Amino acid sequence: HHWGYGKHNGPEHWHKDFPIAKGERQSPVDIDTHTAKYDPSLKPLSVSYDQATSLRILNNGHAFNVEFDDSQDKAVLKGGPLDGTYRLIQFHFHWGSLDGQGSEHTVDKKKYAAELHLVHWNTKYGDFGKAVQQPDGLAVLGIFLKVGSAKPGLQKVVDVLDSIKTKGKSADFTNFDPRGLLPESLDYWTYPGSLTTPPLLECVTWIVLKEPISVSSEQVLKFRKLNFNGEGEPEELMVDNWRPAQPLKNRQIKASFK
Ligand SMILES: NS(=O)(=O)c1ccc2c(c1)S(=O)(=O)NC2=O
Ligand SMILES: [Zn+2]
Repeated sequence: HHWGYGKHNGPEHWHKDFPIAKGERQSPVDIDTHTAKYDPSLKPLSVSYDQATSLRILNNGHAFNVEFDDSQDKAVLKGGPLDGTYRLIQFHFHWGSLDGQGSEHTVDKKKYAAELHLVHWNTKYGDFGKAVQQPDGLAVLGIFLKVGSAKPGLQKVVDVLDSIKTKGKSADFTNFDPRGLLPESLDYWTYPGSLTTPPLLECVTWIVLKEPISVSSEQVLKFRKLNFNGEGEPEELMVDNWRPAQPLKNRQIKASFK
């Protein structure tokens, strides 16, 4: 009886195995744009993905991850609310069964069709494993996806999904450039939070971009063909793999723009 997104193992059940689910800095959260405040202390955000080297794509039964080689300082995120350098290790998405839902964070309660998470770990901790034991160990760059024109840069990901349909399947995925998934503007909201799936660790500095990228109905439809189940098992379409907004509690969301 593993955690998941269904009626009997979904988000409302996670707290039993992971009590931190009811913690003080859980994610995602609704971003109230009127309550968010411009923060002058935020430094310019730097997203340097020029030397990023992707390696493989994997269906882990919850979503699909595009993993990168993070043994050298290559694809890094810095600036903004961050102290130091954070290294890109993987990116994945959360999406819905319909275009009207799918994102984890919401903006004034608005849900987007999907949300892209580019996960980075703080290099001061030596490796990802040590980073997830720290309160400032991770930084996740979140980008909303809305349905409209296709995103050319996402098609290569869309086309390889047929090869990793079920849980446990992976495929070589080299030379993918994540710069093709970024919107024009880097304006963002930031707050301290957690991983949005078990183990729900509170080690994340969230940086959520205000400008969403547009993807086509056809591209998101292909996300919905993936399976939560493993090969040979009853088919459970991989849809609505998102966690709803959690209590903001004692936190303030800061904006990088006026
Ligand atoms: N959805 S997310 O908060 O980016 C996230 C959720 C789970 C995990 C991550 C990110 S991780 O740091 O790559 N390892 C995980 O288990
Ligand atoms: Zn995620």
